[PDB]
Amino acid sequence: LRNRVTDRYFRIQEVLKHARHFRGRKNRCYRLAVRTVIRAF
Amino acid sequence: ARNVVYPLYRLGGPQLRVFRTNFFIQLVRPGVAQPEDTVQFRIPMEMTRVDLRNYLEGIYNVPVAAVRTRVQHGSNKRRDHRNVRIKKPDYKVAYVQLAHGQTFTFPDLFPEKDESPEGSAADDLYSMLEEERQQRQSSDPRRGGVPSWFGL
Amino acid sequence: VKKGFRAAFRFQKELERQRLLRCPPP
Amino acid sequence: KARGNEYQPSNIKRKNKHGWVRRLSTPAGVQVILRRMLKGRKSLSH
Amino acid sequence: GLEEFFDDPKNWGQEKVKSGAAWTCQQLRNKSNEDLHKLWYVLLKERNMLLTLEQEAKRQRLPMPSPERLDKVVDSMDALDKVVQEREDALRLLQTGQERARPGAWRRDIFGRIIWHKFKQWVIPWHLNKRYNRKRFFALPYVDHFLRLEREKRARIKARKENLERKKAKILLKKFPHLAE
Amino acid sequence: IGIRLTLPPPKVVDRWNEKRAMFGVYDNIGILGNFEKHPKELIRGPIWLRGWKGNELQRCIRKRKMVGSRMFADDLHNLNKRIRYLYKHFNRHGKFR
Amino acid sequence: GADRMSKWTSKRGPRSFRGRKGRGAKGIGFLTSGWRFVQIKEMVPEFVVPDLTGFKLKPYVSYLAPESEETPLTAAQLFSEAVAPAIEKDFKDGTFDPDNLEKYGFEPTQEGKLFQLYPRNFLR
Amino acid sequence: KVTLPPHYRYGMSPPGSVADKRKNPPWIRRRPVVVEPISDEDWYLFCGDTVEILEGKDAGKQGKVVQVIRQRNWVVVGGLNTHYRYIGKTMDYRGTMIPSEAPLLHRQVKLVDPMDRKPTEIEWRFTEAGERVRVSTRSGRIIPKPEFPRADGIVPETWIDGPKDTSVEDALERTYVPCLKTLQEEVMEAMGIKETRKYKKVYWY
RNA sequence: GCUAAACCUAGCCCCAAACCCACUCCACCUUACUACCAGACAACCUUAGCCAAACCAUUUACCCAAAUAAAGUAUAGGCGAU
RNA sequence: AGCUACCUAAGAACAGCUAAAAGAGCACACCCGUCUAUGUAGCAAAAUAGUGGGAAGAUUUAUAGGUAGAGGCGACAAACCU
RNA sequence: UCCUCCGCAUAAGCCUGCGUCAGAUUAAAACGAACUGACAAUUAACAGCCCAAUAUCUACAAUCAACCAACAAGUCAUUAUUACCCUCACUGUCAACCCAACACAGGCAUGCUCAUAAGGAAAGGUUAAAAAAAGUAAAAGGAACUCGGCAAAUCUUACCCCGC
Ligand SMILES: [K+]
Ligand SMILES: [K+]
Ligand SMILES: [K+]
Ligand SMILES: [K+]
Ligand SMILES: [K+]
Ligand SMILES: [Mg+2]
Ligand SMILES: [Mg+2]
Ligand SMILES: [Mg+2]
Ligand SMILES: [Mg+2]
Ligand SMILES: [Mg+2]
Ligand SMILES: [Mg+2]
Ligand SMILES: [Mg+2]
Ligand SMILES: [Mg+2]
Ligand SMILES: [Mg+2]
Ligand SMILES: [Mg+2]
Ligand SMILES: [Mg+2]
Ligand SMILES: [Mg+2]
Ligand SMILES: [Mg+2]
Ligand SMILES: [Mg+2]
Ligand SMILES: [Mg+2]
Ligand SMILES: [Mg+2]
Ligand SMILES: [Mg+2]
Ligand SMILES: [Mg+2]
Ligand SMILES: [Mg+2]
Ligand SMILES: [Mg+2]
Ligand SMILES: [Mg+2]
Ligand SMILES: [Mg+2]
Ligand SMILES: [Mg+2]
Ligand SMILES: [Mg+2]
Ligand SMILES: [Mg+2]
Ligand SMILES: [Mg+2]
Repeated sequence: LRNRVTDRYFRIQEVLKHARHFRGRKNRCYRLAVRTVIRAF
Repeated sequence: ARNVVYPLYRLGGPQLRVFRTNFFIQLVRPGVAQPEDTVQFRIPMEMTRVDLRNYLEGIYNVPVAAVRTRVQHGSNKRRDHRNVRIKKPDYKVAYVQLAHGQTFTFPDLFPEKDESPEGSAADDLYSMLEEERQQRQSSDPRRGGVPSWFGL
Repeated sequence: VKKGFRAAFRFQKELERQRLLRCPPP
Repeated sequence: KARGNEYQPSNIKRKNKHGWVRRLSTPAGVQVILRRMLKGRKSLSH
Repeated sequence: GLEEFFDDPKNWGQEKVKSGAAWTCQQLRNKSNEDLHKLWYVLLKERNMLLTLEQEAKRQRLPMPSPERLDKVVDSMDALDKVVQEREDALRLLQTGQERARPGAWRRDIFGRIIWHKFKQWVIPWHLNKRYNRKRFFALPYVDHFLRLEREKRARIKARKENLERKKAKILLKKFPHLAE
Repeated sequence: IGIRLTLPPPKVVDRWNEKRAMFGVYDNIGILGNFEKHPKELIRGPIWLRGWKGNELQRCIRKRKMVGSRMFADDLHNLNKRIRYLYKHFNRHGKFR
Repeated sequence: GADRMSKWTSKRGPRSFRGRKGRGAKGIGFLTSGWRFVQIKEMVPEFVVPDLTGFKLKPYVSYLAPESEETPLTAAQLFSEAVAPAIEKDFKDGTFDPDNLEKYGFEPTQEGKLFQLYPRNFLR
Repeated sequence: KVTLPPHYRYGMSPPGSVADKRKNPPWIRRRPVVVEPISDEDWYLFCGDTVEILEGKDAGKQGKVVQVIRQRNWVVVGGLNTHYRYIGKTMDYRGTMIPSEAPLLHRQVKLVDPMDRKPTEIEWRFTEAGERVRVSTRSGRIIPKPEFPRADGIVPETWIDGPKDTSVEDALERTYVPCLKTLQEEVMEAMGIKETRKYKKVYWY
């Protein structure tokens, strides 16, 4: 049985929704946003 | 004949004879200017100029004075969608010169006059299509695009 | 193509929310 | 001096070195053909 | 003469030339060998003419008039060959009992494969023929492993093909569930 | 990207097909059948796995022992290599000693 | 850098290679001293062409022809049609023996014939 | 000859036409169409049959079968199950609208009982003479196989022999006298060819 | 709004069962796929090493003909690793 | 061993001037690669421009063949063997 | 107008790779086309592909081969008897081309041409900054430069170390 993540889209949106009002690529690129969102929190 | 085994000859043996030959040849129009007495053929690869002389004389009763042959390379340059080379087949060309002053000119096998049939054809589809195109008219510039069907 | 129905269904719900927001019904 | 042009084609050499007859002349060479046959190579030899 | 390489001059430029049927094996089986010998050349001259017209059509970039004419002549000539071959085969069996005209034998080659070796004609006996004796009609033990690998490769291909058919038969029953019977 | 834009075809499961309806029947063949047959004899599958369990190393050893002589050359080579790799892993590597 | 996939032909290789390889044409003689070719008349295939004057069979057959069932000729059918009648007649006459099988057309050996059935020594 | 990939999709246009080559280039790889397997013996629909449409816009209507595509279990019924397409279109002209038939599956049509023009189910049965015939299940009436123009396009009733066509009398004459001689030997005798030199033995190996 | 995105088939995997094995004509061990000439050469012969032994030097499991059990027992071993 | 090292078979090239004897000098073709600049993902995975060494000899070079990695080959640079 | 580095041919290699027609796919730019589809093509006298047996014969280079002088001592030759009445097959023949991943300033044997009768174009347009590259000219001085006269210019003397 091969299992693959099917709802990764929603997992990404949990972080990016908090980064929409950021400047630059860190408002859309998860790798960048997640670090800045943590710092924001 | 081709794709057959030839009986081996030894000194003092019988004459080799072929009864039903499977050599098939096609007379072709020369691509370049040729002498009046020259006739061009594309013959099988295994057919010799000696065979063609006896072949033309025996079957067609054509008196031949000279026969020359060459091997044309078919292009292997084309590529199919898999990038695999497609080989246009190689073929042998023969040049036959007529013997007793005879001349030959390749005939026009597709005359326009004969290709034109005076008798009319009444195909329903073709007639309808031609009729509809002619009947219907083009748009009037002064109507400014307004549909023309309505009588109002 | 990934196996499953839950993620696809969830994405449909979001596509229906966005469609409505683009064209709010009268 | 400049390299890369080590291939100096010669049909005589190519056939003698890697040809069908050469390959079949030794058990090791026959096994070369057998391996290429098993892999399904279109070209078994030069 | 050379005019026999072309169709009747009245047919030049015609869109269609009507033709009869191709000779059938049974119709030709009623004719004598001498008649079949004459018919072969009658069919041959028609074939050369049709091949001539086909090439000129390509040269002129036009469709060949009635292209089925060529297919009929080839079928007729193939049927005539088959009839003549059957008579020779029957005569060989009666007078000799041999099923094939050309001698041959089952042989193992240098690669360990079983092959039908068709014999060739020679003027000297085989034990004196230098080139013939260079050929290896036997396989050494090092070939054994490769034969097994080839057998196992064949078995794998056959196994995949058989399993696929069973899968397809089930996909079929799913789409059409009324084939239980 | 990475998520399908349409719903997949609905999953139709016939819970009362003959296979499901008769699942488990004869699992007590021995207890209720005078022990003439053991339930393990109902197991169908590879000859080296019927009514037996083991880790991957043990399964490999068992298969080579029972059907190694009938295996294809390439398959047996891989099996021998797998047994060697697993022997080194289980006997020599790991957190615990 | 050589093309392994393309057909090996006489157009490829050096002068010595190009002149040794042919295109499948059967030889009709041998080379003598001085590269002088000697053509043997008996080695040249002679086309046996029949006279087609007054021959009534044409390239095609009429479409208004009754269909018939295909029956390939067999050794048994040929024997029944060609050999059996003579054997039956001599049997009734009372003079039949294995010694005379050659009378009915049996050939004990193919050697000594111009056209030998096996090994076949003649061309189509 | 025939060059058809393994999963080639059979369509309305004939294999190899200008429109088939455009639709199915040599590199096309579409999903297979799953077709219910019907044995050649079981197939009961032929060109010329009168069938009733059971599904679609023309449900209940009857028409003649003009084409059968066996690879798709398809029957084309002339003038029914139609849609509209423009033909002969160009940059200037819109073209001529024509009716265009869509194919129907064998289960969407029903052969009509000859006595009563109604949809009937049929079973293949053998006559007393031994001919295989279709039989109306309910009424037991022989549905005769229709007469359709031959694919070659020849009406033999109208056939006139051409200059290169052999006459029936000459084609069906029997000149074969069975003998124990090859064509070569008989032709040598007929043509008076005399060969006295003997063929020497060769070594075969 | 572009570039793109999305898809369900092609087939494949592991078992079971069953031993396995091709063929038109023509060509192909010489420079394979080359119609046709004086030759005569002929097959067998211990796996090694990585690696483990925390180096390494003796030593270090490798289907060999019934699943289980006897048993990791007798026994072998720089009596160490195994 | 189609590059390269060495070898085998049978080939090829070497103007003009000096001396007329030449592993002699000047100097083309040709072989080599001293020095400088340029170039440094270049025209080039070693080149270009100029300047240089040799150029009838232990010369240069086309063709086919030979020696194979526990090895070959080497006017020993631990060179060279795609 | 200006280049000529060449050029033509053979060998080797390559294998249809700027011929026709039809396509607007494209040449490190560009609608001609080397890219696409179709249709054509190289014709033997040149060249390749050779030879009946057995025995027997073959001291005396080449270099204008004549004087002359050599060493490293050399590419070219038969007869005897037997056998043998036959004839012109087969294959190479195209190109703007090969080895270098390239339409690569590199590699590449021989004949002829010795500067051309053959073959070619250094500048897409403009401007005329710096720095950089390749050249030309330079007052007076003339190695004061520099590790060193490197480079350039001119064109020469003597000596030492090492290795004949
Ligand atoms: K462990
Ligand atoms: K160590
Ligand atoms: K070599
Ligand atoms: K080429
Ligand atoms: K370069
Ligand atoms: Mg020629
Ligand atoms: Mg390389
Ligand atoms: Mg070289
Ligand atoms: Mg250790
Ligand atoms: Mg250490
Ligand atoms: Mg070499
Ligand atoms: Mg030498
Ligand atoms: Mg000189
Ligand atoms: Mg000197
Ligand atoms: Mg000098
Ligand atoms: Mg040296
Ligand atoms: Mg040293
Ligand atoms: Mg050193
Ligand atoms: Mg000549
Ligand atoms: Mg030329
Ligand atoms: Mg060089
Ligand atoms: Mg010029
Ligand atoms: Mg320019
Ligand atoms: Mg420039
Ligand atoms: Mg500029
Ligand atoms: Mg100054
Ligand atoms: Mg100073
Ligand atoms: Mg000074
Ligand atoms: Mg200073
Ligand atoms: Mg200087
Ligand atoms: Mg010195």
